[PDB]
Amino acid sequence: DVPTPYACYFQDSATPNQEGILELHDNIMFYLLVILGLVSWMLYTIVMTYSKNPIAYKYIKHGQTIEVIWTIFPAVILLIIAFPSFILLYLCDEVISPAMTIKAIGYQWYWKYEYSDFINDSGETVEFESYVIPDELLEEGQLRLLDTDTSMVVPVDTHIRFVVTAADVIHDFAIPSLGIKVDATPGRLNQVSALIQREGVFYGACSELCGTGHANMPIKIEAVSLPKFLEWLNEQ
Amino acid sequence: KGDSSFIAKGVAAGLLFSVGLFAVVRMAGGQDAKTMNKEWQLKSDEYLKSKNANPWGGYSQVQS
Amino acid sequence: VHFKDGVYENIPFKVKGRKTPYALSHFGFFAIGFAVPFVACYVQLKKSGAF
Amino acid sequence: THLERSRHQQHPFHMVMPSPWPIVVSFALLSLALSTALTMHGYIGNMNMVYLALFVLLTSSILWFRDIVAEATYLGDHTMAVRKGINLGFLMFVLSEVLIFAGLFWAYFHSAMSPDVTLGACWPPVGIEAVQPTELPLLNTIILLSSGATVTYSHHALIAGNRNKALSGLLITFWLIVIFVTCQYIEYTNAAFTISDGVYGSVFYAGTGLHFLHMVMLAAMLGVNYWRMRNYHLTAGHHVGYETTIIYTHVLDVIWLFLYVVFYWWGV
Amino acid sequence: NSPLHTVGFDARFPQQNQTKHCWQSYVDYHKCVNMKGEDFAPCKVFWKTYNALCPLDWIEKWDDQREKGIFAGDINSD
Amino acid sequence: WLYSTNAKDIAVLYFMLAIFSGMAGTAMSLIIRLELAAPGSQYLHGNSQLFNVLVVGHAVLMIFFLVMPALIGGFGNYLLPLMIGATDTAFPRINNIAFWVLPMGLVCLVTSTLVESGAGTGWTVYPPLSSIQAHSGPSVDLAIFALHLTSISSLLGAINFIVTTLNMRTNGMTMHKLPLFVWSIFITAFLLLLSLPVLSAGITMLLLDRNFNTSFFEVSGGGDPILYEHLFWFFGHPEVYILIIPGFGIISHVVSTYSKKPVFGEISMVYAMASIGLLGFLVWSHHMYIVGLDADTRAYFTSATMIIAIPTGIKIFSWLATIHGGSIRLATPMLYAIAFLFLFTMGGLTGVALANASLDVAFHDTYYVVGHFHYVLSMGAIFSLFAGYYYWSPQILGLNYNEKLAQIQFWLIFIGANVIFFPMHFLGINGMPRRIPDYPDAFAGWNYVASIGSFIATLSLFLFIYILYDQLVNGLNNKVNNKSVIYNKAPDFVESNTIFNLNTVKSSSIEFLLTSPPAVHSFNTPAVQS
Amino acid sequence: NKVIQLQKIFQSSTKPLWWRHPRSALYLYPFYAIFAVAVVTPLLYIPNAIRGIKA
Amino acid sequence: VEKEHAEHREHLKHVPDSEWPRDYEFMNIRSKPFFWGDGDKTLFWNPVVNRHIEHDD
Ligand code: HEA
Ligand code: HEA
Ligand SMILES: CCCCCCCCCCC(=O)OC[C@H](COP(=O)(O)OC[C@H](O)COP(=O)(O)OC[C@@H](COC(=O)CC)OC(=O)CCC)OC(=O)CCCCCCCC
Ligand code: CUA
Ligand SMILES: [Cu+2]
Repeated sequence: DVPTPYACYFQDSATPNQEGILELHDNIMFYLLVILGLVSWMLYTIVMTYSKNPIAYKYIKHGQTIEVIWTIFPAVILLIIAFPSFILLYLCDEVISPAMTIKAIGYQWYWKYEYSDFINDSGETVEFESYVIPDELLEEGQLRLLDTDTSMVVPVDTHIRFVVTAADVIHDFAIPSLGIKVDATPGRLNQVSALIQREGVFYGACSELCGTGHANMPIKIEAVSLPKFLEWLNEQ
Repeated sequence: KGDSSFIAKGVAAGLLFSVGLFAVVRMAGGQDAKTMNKEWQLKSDEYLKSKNANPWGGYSQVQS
Repeated sequence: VHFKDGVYENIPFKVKGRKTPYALSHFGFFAIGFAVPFVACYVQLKKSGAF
Repeated sequence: THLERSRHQQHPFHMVMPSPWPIVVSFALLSLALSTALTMHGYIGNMNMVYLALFVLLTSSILWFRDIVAEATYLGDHTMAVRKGINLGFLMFVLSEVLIFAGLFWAYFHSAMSPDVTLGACWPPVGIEAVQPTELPLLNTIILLSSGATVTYSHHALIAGNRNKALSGLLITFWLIVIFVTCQYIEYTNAAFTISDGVYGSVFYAGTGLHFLHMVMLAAMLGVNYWRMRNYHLTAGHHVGYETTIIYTHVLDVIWLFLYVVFYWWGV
Repeated sequence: NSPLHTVGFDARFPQQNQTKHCWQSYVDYHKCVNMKGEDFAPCKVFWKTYNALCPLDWIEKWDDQREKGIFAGDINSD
Repeated sequence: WLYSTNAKDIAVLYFMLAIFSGMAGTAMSLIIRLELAAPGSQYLHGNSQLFNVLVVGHAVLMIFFLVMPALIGGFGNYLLPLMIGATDTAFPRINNIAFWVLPMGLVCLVTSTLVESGAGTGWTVYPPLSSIQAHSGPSVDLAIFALHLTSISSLLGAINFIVTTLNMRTNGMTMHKLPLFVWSIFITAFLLLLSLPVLSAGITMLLLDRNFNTSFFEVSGGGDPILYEHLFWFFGHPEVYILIIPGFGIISHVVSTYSKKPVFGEISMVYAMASIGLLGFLVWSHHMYIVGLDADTRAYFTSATMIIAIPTGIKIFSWLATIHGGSIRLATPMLYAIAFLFLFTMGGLTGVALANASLDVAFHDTYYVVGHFHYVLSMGAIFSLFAGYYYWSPQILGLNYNEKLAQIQFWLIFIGANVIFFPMHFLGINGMPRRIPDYPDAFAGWNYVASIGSFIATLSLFLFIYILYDQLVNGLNNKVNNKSVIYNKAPDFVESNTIFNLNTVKSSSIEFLLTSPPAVHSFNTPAVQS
Repeated sequence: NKVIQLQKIFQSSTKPLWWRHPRSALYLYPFYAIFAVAVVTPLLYIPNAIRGIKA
Repeated sequence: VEKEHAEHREHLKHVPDSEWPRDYEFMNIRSKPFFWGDGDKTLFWNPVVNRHIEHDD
């Protein structure tokens, strides 16, 4: 979607794959505030209450009854927190029953989608690039370095399946509102399967560095309805 | 005895000489982006309101 | 340094007894180290059109 | 007595005079690395500054080594612990140079353990023909198994005290290694695939490539182990310049056997 | 209602890297057109697969390496 | 003198270069953060080159020319001769090439920018970005050689430390009784040995794929660029567990000196300190979760790099146990070592959030990573480098450092670099990518907050130069007036003042029993322990 | 043969150890000739390598 | 078995009798050609196995 100035949280979840991340980023940070709540307290009871202790208790070294306690204590939260971290890995490769195959190939300064599934009646793939609009050709009201000229349409409530690669320098494919992030290796290709559940445009960014034009590569993607998408596919 | 205040008067006079030195390098700065001056930011909101970008949350995009 | 473990004689500086004041030769070692990216921002802009 | 004890060193560990070959080798490693990156991009015209950089570096090693043998046999702070210092300082060093092979073995298990798409589905691919292990590469394993049975046939023979087996037993091992350079010069002159022959052409002249770049220094290590034993430098109770040569070769049986099983046997 | 159709799970390549899925379906189609040709409908399940999940420059590549006989894969089953 | 082989005078040359490379490594980060002050290229005119050159020009001066030669060279060549009981190092002639290749590692890097191209490859020098079809000139040719000169100095600079500790101790110094700063570097020396030859093949193969076109990494030929992502990062995660284990040695000495108490669980602190080093080998692709690994391979690493947080919890809770009972003397090394215990551990909680394969897929290459690894580099390896300089500066130089002026240098580092690196977690949780000269306009919020702070921290560093001037000129006139603190251990409650000057230094290490400065032969007799 | 002979010369020599060989006077002045050229000519071409002037 | 291969190299260096068999794309790569000469493959290479004839066609 769109980033917000002076924001501090995730972009809005438009994918159950993205919606799983927000319930795992908060499942982790609930067990990170007990540890930060302990250390910020156990360092204020020492600097304040024990800087005025002139007699140092210099005969407590081993502590066998507390040595074994804080070595199972990182072994009791991590055994708990991994079970919501295993249930997200094995349930984010769900490419069992897909519905659509779209491509995304980045040639170091743009992307190049093709809708090579031949549900379209013309029987040809629809390839189109995605260049960012420069500041000289900037229409007043467009987002700078976040709005391309040729966007990309995807239906809603559909089991899509991307294929992401490149023919040059590695640079990845990141939409934060959908939770999709794959490398676009030059020699090989990667897939993601992200069911979008709401109509609206998502803007993303390319994360991995490519060269001089790393800032000049957005990934614009809007979601329309399935009859409304087909009116675009029978045109182009 | 008169030294804990000299600590807190070097901290609070180091932040002032930091920010006061920041303005000299900004006034010797290049011309900023054209997409920030509160009116580009305004018309990029009903463009998002007509698309429902952030439904729950804020898509204000306004920071002149 | 091989011998003379004095006070200033484990450092290859010449702190006291210098002809010139030491703040010339001390800030002049650490500001010169500060001004090396500001000549990498000079001969790479002037070569590439900018100034 | 104590008056002579106040005229000597009281700790067994060695103290070295300030030598300037520390900054001589450092200036050579600058003019190695700087000049090998210029002639790849021009600015000179001729490829001989790298040949200069291989000459000033290697004569700086023997001038470093001339001061060390001046300390080894002519000044002598080599006690039991200092003898154990270098003998563990070199035995722990070759753990690093056996791990750099794992930076080259692991590329061979990166293009053959999982088949790729730019090449064929077989390793070695079509168009590329490999040499069977029932050929002249099998001579390369037996000539080191004979080397591994003559480096210890002359290890204890120097300690044994007779110079008929100690001197002559290292000349027959030295020419057993220069003859190993020339049979790894056949596959550098008669094999089909080259260094630029894709990924099979890359790692094959790297895993066996670095095994060829160590015999130029191993034969140069025998080049002083015969000169010093003829000029009576090495002894039969204290030998560091001879002991580092044997462990340079007794571990070489292990790495070449691991190099032979996957590059040739599993590599066809 | 649901007019869309594409290739399913393909359990022999279940990982994220689907490059051998793009490669072998180019192989299994062009091995079918030369050997055991009796119909096209079980032979176009490997044609409809490799049009999906494959870039256009790669199909231009695989039809150019095939043309000079420099196809690195086994193209001739016969 | 230039080529003296004394290990004392080499480590003062190490420290003389780690500030010169420091004031160059942070002047580049000044211009980097000046360009992220506002959208649109302000000071760089329109050049997105010389920004992937300055980022690699800054990130390698900080890693390989500041924190490597100070915590291993600047201290390890001064303290491991001294604390163990040696007279100097075991190999003192190669001790001088381990320093004098580092200015030659600088001429191989500053000239890598002045040439016509500029190595715009980033710190992780990736193969198709740095290939000869992408980067043409001799810029990246020198940037892969200055990384090789430091790879070879700090390799023989750790063979110098395995055959120093194993045989060159004193009489009663058994293998279970050593200072923890030595067990830091001796454990580190078994990671410097077993990760740098992995790196030296992972760079030379990129050299072969650039002017000898061998195609280890070239795509036309089947050479993966993804082999680089597991071969460089096999060096990379042990490398960042080498900038922190000597950082775990200095803090274990400071926090148990300025608290008059031995450290809690010393035998527990040496077994959980190699287990960080050993298990750090087995986790090296947590950086590359998104690069297309298997669903069980990522399932192994999301459980295996969380176990690095098992021995680090032991090495922190014991530092919260070694100061519980004892006194606290809040001087400047105690201020750094007590803010290290809060800002490094907050750089650990962001570690285990990034450690998951189920959560790195919304965080890779964002600014949430740069918020995480700067709480453990400029706050875990500068907070233990400032706590190591101030802890051994008047003992080694002989002159005290104006203690009332080193407290304001601590707070301008504490709150003047937390203001930079705390809002980075907010720009990255939205998804701002890295290494970019410009950004979408919604990321102008915190990038002006993090830009006001880089003048705060680099005004404290300008003050730290003046502390280095006050310490060398009239640093003798500091311990005769009330400017500094002289005795780092104040006497006990029932210890009379006239009996304290007989038994002054109640240290647990040899480092303070020596003279200030120590002699050119501080060990001419075999000392004895217990 | 020369091991005891050189040991009279090396021990109690009052010379730098890299000047303590009898066959060492000719080892240095040609070596200082190739050292006085191999550290300037890789660096004198650097202002030639800044203006694009290559070969 | 050396002599039966020493005579085998004399066949390929004599005549190809049509042309080369048009080697694959990974076997010959010449991105950034070599620097000590003009197009030399390595320090020493005989044309009995390293002919490298260009097939533009
Ligand atoms: C040792 C590691 C180290 C240290 C200390 C720092 C310190 C700093 N770094 Fe850097 N940085 C990196 C390592 C480090 N960095 C790396 C690896 C990258 C990623 C590059 C890449 O992957 O693209 C990076 C990237 C990076 C970015 C780009 C983010 C991205 O693209 O990924 C930015 C921009 O904000 C930045 C800023 C800073 C700042 C403001 C400091 C400030 O802390 C500096 C100012 C503070 C000081 C005043 C203290 C230090 C000064 C000294 C001289 C040390 C004192 C020691 C002695 C004198 C005893 N760093
Ligand atoms: C220099 C020091 C340093 C240290 C010590 C660490 C320590 C850790 N790092 Fe980090 N890391 C870097 C520096 C460092 N890192 C750098 C430079 C990068 C890459 C940036 C680049 O590529 O440019 C990086 C990258 C990096 C990534 C890659 C992200 C990405 O690029 O996509 C990940 C993810 O797994 C990670 C995780 C960790 C973890 C789990 C630890 C753990 O060791 C820390 C664990 C510590 C604790 C958790 C706190 C103390 C313990 C407790 C109080 C008790 C136990 C805790 C609980 C039970 C919760 N690091
Ligand atoms: C590339 C390298 C560049 C390096 C440049 C870095 C510059 C940093 C300089 C810092 C410095 O030198 O300060 C130390 C100096 C001596 O202190 P001391 O430790 O001997 O103890 C003094 C006694 O114990 C208490 O001193 P007292 O309390 O009596 O004086 C009050 C003093 C306190 O206020 C401040 O510190 C901020 C103004 O105010 C003044 O003097 C105002 C006079 C105009 O204290 C001073 O007197 C500072 C005066 C102001 C100097 C300019 C400040 C700019 C930010
Ligand atoms: Cu393409 Cu970054
Ligand atoms: Cu890591």
